[PDB]
Amino acid sequence: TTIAGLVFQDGVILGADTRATNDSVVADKSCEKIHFIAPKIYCCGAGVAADAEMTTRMVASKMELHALSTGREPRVATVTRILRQTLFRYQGHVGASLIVGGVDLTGPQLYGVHPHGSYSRLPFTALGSGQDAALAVLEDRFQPNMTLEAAQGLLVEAVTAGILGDLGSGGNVDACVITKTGAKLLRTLSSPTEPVKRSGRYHFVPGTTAVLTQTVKPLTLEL
Amino acid sequence: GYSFSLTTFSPSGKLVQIEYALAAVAGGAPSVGIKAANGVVLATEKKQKSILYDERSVHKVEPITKHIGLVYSGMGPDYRVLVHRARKLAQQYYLVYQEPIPTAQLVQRVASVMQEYTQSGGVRPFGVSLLICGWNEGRPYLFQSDPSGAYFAWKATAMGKNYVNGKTFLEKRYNEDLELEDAIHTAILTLKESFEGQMTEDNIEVGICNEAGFRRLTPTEVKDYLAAI
Amino acid sequence: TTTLAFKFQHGVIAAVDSRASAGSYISALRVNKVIEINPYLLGTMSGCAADCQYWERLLAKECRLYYLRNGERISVSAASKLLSNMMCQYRGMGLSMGSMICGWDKKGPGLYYVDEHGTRLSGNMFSTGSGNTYAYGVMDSGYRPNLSPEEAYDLGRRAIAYATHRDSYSGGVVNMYHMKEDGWVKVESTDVSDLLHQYREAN
Amino acid sequence: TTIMAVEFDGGVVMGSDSRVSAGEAVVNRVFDKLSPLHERIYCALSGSAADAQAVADMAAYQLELHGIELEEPPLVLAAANVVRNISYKYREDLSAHLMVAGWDQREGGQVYGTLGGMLTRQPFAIGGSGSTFIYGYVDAAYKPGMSPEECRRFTTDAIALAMSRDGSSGGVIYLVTITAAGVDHRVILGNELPKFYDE
Amino acid sequence: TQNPMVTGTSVLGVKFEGGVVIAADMLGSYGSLARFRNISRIMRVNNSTMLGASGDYADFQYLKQVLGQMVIDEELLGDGHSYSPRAIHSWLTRAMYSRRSKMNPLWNTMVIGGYADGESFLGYVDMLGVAYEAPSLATGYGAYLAQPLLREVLEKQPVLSQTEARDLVERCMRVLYYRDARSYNRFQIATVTEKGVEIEGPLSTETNWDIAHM
Amino acid sequence: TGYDLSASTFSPDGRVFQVEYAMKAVENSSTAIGIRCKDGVVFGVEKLVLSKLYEEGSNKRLFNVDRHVGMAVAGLLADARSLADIAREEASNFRSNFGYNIPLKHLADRVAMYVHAYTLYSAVRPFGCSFMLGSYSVNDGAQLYMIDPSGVSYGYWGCAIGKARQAAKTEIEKLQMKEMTCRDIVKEVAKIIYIVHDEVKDKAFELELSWVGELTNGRHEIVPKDIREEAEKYAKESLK
Amino acid sequence: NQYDNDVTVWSPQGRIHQIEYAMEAVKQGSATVGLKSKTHAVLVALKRAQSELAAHQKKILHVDNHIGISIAGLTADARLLCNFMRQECLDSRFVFDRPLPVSRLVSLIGSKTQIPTQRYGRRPYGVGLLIAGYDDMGPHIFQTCPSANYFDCRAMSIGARSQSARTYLERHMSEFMECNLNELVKHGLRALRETLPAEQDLTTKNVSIGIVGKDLEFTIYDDDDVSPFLEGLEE
Amino acid sequence: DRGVNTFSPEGRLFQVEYAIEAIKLGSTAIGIQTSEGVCLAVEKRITSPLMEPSSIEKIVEIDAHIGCAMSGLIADAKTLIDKARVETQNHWFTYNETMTVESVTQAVSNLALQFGEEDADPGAMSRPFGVALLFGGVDEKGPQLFHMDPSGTFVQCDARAIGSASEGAQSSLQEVYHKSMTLKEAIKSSLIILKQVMEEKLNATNIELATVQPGQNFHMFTKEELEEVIKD
Amino acid sequence: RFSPYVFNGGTILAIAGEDFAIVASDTRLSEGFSIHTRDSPKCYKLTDKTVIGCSGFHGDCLTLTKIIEARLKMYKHSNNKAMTTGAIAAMLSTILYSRRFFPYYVYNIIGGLDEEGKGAVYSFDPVGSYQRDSFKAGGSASAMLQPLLDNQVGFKNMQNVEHVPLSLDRAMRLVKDVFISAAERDVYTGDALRICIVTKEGIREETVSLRKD
Ligand SMILES: *[B]([O])([O])[C]([C]C1=[C]OC2=[C][C]=[C][C]=C12)[N]C(=O)[C]1[C][C]2[C][C][C]1O2
Ligand SMILES: *[B]([O])([O])[C]([C]C1=[C]OC2=[C][C]=[C][C]=C12)[N]C(=O)[C]1[C][C]2[C][C][C]1O2
Ligand code: NA
Ligand code: NA
Ligand code: NA
Repeated sequence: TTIAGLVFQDGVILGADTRATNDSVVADKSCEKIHFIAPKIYCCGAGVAADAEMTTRMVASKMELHALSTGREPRVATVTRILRQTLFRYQGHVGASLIVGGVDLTGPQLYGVHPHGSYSRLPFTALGSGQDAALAVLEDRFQPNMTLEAAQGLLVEAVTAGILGDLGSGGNVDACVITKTGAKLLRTLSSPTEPVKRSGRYHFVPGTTAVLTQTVKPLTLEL
Repeated sequence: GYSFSLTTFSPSGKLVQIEYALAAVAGGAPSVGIKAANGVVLATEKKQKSILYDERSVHKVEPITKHIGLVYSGMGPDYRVLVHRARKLAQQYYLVYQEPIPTAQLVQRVASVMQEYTQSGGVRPFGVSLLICGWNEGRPYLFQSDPSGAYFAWKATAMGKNYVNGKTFLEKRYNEDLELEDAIHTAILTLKESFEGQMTEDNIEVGICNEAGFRRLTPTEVKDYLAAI
Repeated sequence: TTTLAFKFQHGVIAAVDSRASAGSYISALRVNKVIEINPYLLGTMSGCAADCQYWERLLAKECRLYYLRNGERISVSAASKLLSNMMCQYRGMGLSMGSMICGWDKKGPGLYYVDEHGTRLSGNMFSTGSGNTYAYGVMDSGYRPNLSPEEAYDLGRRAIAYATHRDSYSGGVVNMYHMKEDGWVKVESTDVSDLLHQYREAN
Repeated sequence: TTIMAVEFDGGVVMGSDSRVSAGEAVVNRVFDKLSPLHERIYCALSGSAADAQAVADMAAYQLELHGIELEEPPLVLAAANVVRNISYKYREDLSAHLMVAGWDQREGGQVYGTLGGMLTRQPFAIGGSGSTFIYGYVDAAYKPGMSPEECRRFTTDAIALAMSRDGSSGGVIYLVTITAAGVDHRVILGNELPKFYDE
Repeated sequence: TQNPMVTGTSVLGVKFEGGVVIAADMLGSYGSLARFRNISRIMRVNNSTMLGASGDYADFQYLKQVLGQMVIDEELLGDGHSYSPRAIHSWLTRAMYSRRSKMNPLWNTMVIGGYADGESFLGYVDMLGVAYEAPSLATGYGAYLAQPLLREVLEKQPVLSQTEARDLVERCMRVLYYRDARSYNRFQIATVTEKGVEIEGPLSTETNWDIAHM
Repeated sequence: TGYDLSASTFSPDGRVFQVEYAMKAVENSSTAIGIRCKDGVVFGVEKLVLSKLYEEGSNKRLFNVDRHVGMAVAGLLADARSLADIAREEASNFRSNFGYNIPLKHLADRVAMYVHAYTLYSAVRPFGCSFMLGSYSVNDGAQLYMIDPSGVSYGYWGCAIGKARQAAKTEIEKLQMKEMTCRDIVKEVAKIIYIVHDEVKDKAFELELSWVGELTNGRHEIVPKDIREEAEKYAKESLK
Repeated sequence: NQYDNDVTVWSPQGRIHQIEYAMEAVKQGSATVGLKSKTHAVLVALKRAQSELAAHQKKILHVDNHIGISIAGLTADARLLCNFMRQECLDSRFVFDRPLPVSRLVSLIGSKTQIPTQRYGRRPYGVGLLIAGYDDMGPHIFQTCPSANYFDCRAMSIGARSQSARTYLERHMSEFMECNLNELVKHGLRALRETLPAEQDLTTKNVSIGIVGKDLEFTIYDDDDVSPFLEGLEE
Repeated sequence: DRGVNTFSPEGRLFQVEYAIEAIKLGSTAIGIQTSEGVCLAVEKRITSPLMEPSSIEKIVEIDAHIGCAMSGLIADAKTLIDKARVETQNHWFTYNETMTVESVTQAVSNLALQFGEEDADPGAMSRPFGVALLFGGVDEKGPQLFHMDPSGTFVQCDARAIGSASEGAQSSLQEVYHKSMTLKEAIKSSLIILKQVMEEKLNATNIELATVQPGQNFHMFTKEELEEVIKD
Repeated sequence: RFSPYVFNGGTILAIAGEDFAIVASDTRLSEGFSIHTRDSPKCYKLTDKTVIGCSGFHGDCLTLTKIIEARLKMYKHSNNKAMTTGAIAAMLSTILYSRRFFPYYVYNIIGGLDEEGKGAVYSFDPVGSYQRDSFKAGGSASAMLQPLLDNQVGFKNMQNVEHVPLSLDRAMRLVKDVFISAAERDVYTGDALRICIVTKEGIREETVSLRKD
């Protein structure tokens, strides 16, 4: 996995690859690693896929309860605090490496949250097995107060460096631009690897499979 | 704690504490619910004792989730308990099934909590009747849940002060094919039957629920509906 | 340790050695490896000395409670079952206790083998302890169900004396009991090396 | 990490490097390891990041409620005890050393070490993986009666010296000066660091 | 404590005619690093009792809190009764044994010195609950260097004066500074007599290095 | 009546009678006084002797709650001793947590909230006790607090609890204690106790004196026998 | 009457009637006397027999080598409170290897017996004790009551007709501190005798004696062992 | 309706007072202590000829040297009898010895005021035991007889009667009891006093008799033995 | 890792005669190859007719000793009599077995008089197994002392020898000789020999010097 984040002029941009590997075998070519927390708070997940899935789901749920009760738009520091304290109690056994990006009454913020419960507020960050490829691209060309198009370009380049450089990363680049007027979920913002077509003419003539038993159960009675 | 029930059967087979809780609801401010063909309206009398009350600080028409909403008649503090519990229950359903809770499922889970308070030790029942609205099967839902823990699906209904008369007005003014905008007009009209004084967009509260989810009407939207009378 | 017990025409014979070892050191030359629960109930002991003494005395207390509660003695099957359940309750804990619960109840002579695993077998011949294989060889060779009391006492004393000669963890004296219809009798407490010298002198 | 705290007449100076590293990987190169426990009480974080942040947060929460019930800002001794108690109660499960320093109306500027749940007041104290290489330096350069500016200079030179020898320390130097007047936060960038022999 | 952190070395103690004297250096080592060269490892318990501790300093500071609070509690009653050196020693044995038996020891070895009802008290307690009385005590590495010298003098003269005991202790601290690699030339000497508990320090021994030319 | 059996029951006029009845037990008890002066706090108790068979010092109504804190009680004595133990444990807990002596206002707030907790339920009854806490610190000065059965805690210059609470109050008001020392105030404390004591009704009594101030080094301790005898002789001679 | 059945209910007069009813249990039981000299603490008791054919109820119990008690009230509550005292004494010798100071044991009784007087459904201990002990502060006579209150006494008497014993003790308390053990026991027996009607007298069947002092561990004298003490006076 | 731990204005727990009253409804039992042994005798109070008298157990064996006679609510006694039997066997297990008659009486007496509502375990005692017990046995102090009531008060007795006609039977015991009397004379006096207070005419089925002597274990008298003693 | 045990040494021995019982021990307390104290006797008086010898890990010796003392008091209060030698032995087996999975590292030998006034010896292993003996050796030198006792007190391996009973005088000299021999060969036995003699009159104590190295 290569997940990255970046703080620009009017917001934050979260980036992620779309590959899920089951120990050197690509299981999913198109998985969503950018999760919703609140309308202006999103989260990239890396680490143990189930732990990242259930921890993001849990905090989005706690944040809906928090927003319903308070009557206010949720704060990025609250989602970090909730995540941190839950992860700390599990002593790293909940393997969720998260990049929390969002916009609140205090502006755009970006955080890296680790499985043990430690965190960091940063202008740019990268997590996952492909984090060093993404981080090299960010260190090489990040400049503060970038325009939306300049920051999106840097983010796509950073996630792409990880996709091509890391065996545990691949597929497409997903992105999420968060600004004061909401979030633009750019699923498949770029596909570094163009359609790998083939002359896959593998048809079987009906009857080539030898059958021993057959039973038909109709359902038209219920319909 | 007191481990014995505070609600018990009388020699005539009545749960007198639930009947007295219903009297608290009957004394409460009016509430109306109307299930239109393409949505649901919830309207309530939000009349305050003085001008000094900051009207926009507390609300009677409350969201439970993105597609479910609530209103009540009776005890305000008891209501808040049920809203917190209903919001919580709707999040538990969402974590498990990854799908917004069907209105009937939420009503059933909240009705169970209300029933507990009629049998559990050292507690009295809630002095609240709820009116829950929702949108889930490409269709609208309106339910009433009373202090005993019993629930009813309604096309239209009234609760609180002058509720028996509100239900008769609704009976003759309700049609299954009414549209949401017309149903908001009808809902305000049912409240106007028992409203004492002049009805402004600050002493009544309206909530709607359609394909786009549940939301409260802003005082500007309530003003535009009151302009029509 | 070497413990043996066998049913015959005239009841049940029960014999034990008396050695206790702390590694290769003989910590006790003469310990009693038989518990007398009541006049109609005996228990032979092998394994961890403290486990044997505590659990068999706990079975004895439970048997005593049964008599006070019912004005009747416990059966050999129920007493062996009680001990077996005590062992099951502590399985995996590292207890070491092999025993034979020998007695006479409403069903005649009874002999049960009970383990620290919870094994509980009824049968008419058993042998436990580090020297059990040597006792089995002798006991099996000279056994007949129709042995006279004196012929049975000779077989018991010989199986234990011969086990003590080959097994370094068995020795001391043979403590033998004869379980009759009217209760057990302690037959003898005989020095095993004197028995072996006597056998040798007859060659 | 290299953390340092110095007592002077009227307050304290605290400094830290800025490197957060997972082995050979620098995960964060600009981390501020000086955290406020109260208005005039700070702690310097070292060891496990998750443990250090957890302890600092619980101590800040405990001290906030303590300060409100007492109708006064907490004593630096109360803050140092609060930290020391958490670190000692959970000594087999926490791997962080939180140095606690600040100002009081009763004792003034004070520096406290809580290493492994112990408690000691020191004229100055150093901690972190980098402190190892500057023990001789702080023993040779420390002088009693230093001014607030002399303490900042000492902390900066010592931390820069450790940052250059220690793989686990680097980045910028963060300084904090706590006095009755308030707190002054200052940053010495990685280009503006004091230079010494480096071959 | 499963793994001690900042630790203190040997604690000495010897009974004399009219009281007890204990000695301990002011070092807290972190492995081989002499990390804290100015910490007191001696504690005044009450007017009759004093305590010195080898082992983990954090565990000693905890015991010092628990012991100090017990003394405050007792003094609130003001009922004519007070913990004897022997009762504090007894409590500390139970406390150490109890922690040992829970597999979470307080990582220390202590020397309790006392003077009550005309009798000198000297007692040892270790992290396992091993306790006893003797005319002289030496914990840690001092059991190998200092105890042979304390015993050599006590063999010739079983009852020493306060000055005789003091010179002997000072000679032991010098031998310990020379031969124990986890010691420091800064120590305290605490004395308990009818007058009470007095802790003196920081002290140093005059070293001699003339063997460097042999 | 009816509405007065449980502390979890309000009467129709907004009162909690079980708490008022607990206060009656304090009013029916002997008088205790506390006076805050320029350099400390002085306590005095009218300790009625119920039997000549008792030892002098028995049934003490002055306690050491911490080394720097003193407590003077009035009311049901077993309840009072139970409250001294709560205050002791509370002061000890503060030292374990923060490493220094509990500030008296904080100790009073903490103890008063245990007292308050016993005024809310049918499961327990309110304390039949009113007590004062006195302390002296260099950073805090002299401090005198008084807690009643309801759970109320206030700071005082002069204070009295028991039978002659109002009688002792008009005598304390006659003192300009803000500019007086502990050594002069002891005489005044013994004198006020002798005035309010009813010789006819409550035959004999033992005067109990405590103090904590600059003189004692901020330690709460008994007023030594000699100073007590001088204040006792002065109290008797002023009575004539 | 409505403020009558619960310890948690204060009456309008600031009284806890349930505590006052528990106090009566002490008054119903037979009289016991406790007194002390500079070296000894003595307990003397009137043992009550339910019939001529029944033995006289044990009034004196052993707590520790340095402490003993005399009871008056519910015997099951006396046994419960005695067992508490014995355990508290055992813990002190286990932890501190030193006898528990008598005044500190009495404080523990006061805290322990106060707890049930403030909780619903709970009741006071229906027993009063006289405690003889000897420690670093010399001999002691302590009194404990169902109210949870406790008293340090020069001498004391509790139980049926005990006011008679208190009148004797108040008169002779000037002599007590200088008495030798026989003179002290004699004074206790004369105080005990005052409670008894003019018809009956102290016999070696209804007399129990408990003694602890500078040279004596707590010892209980009951039938033939009582005879040396009963030869001193004849009404 | 007051609680179970309420005191009366006289200083006694009401529930204990009423449990003593409940014993005045039980069948009468007598115990006599003698230098030759202790005898226990009790009336069975048989309501129907169809009832098996052998199934009415009012004299039980606690241990070989200790016996127990009971009166009052007999189902309540079954719990105390078993707790006494368990204590003897726990004492034997730990100390390898028999208990004294006094220690067994005390062990059962420790359970006496162990009742209550608030601050109790899930299924703790809600009321006292409505039973009176007479323990009779031999130890190192010789033959001993002990009495016990619902209050937990236990005392040694030379002769004691419990039950419905306890007032009348104690009068007869007081006039007939001599300290130096023999076991045969104590057994006969018990049977005479029992015949006197009993509604039915006493026979070998209507009553229960048992002896514990120095040298003899606890012995329950058989019908043949009861008939041979009835003759005098 | 932390080991809750340590070996402190010490040898104990008990002999039961017709009307006496001897319980003896050395007074050395060791750790490693060093001496804690030369005055640590291992005999503990329990009652006027029973003493116990304890050897092994000293933290357990102190603890178990205090537990026995508390238990004797508890029994005297419940039963109104002191525990007999046999009752103490049966109870001690249960206290040791209560720790079957975290044993007390103590070798115990009880010596006193039974209820017939005859001498009684009772020896245990750390987990509670026991029996009554006529004589027994325990502790570091037990293997050295025991075979001599087997020979000289049990008369084993001797032909044509008078089986004369053991007199107190004869037993005292034999305890002195075996502890002199044990101190010569066992590094953990030395300094002094404490001998406790139990008779109807009571308990006498003797202390005899042993090798100091
Ligand atoms: B046998 O299995 O070798 C033997 C059993 C034994 C020894 O002593 C007794 C006493 C009572 C019952 C059984 C018993 N075991 C031993 O020799 C060892 C001595 C002790 C330590 C290991 C084992 O038990
Ligand atoms: B130092 O001792 O090397 C350092 C302290 C540090 C770094 O980042 C933070 C954040 C919050 C508190 C302290 C802190 N430690 C580390 O960098 C380590 C790497 C990772 C594993 C332990 C700790 O965190
Ligand atoms: Na570096
Ligand atoms: Na030797
Ligand atoms: Na040597």
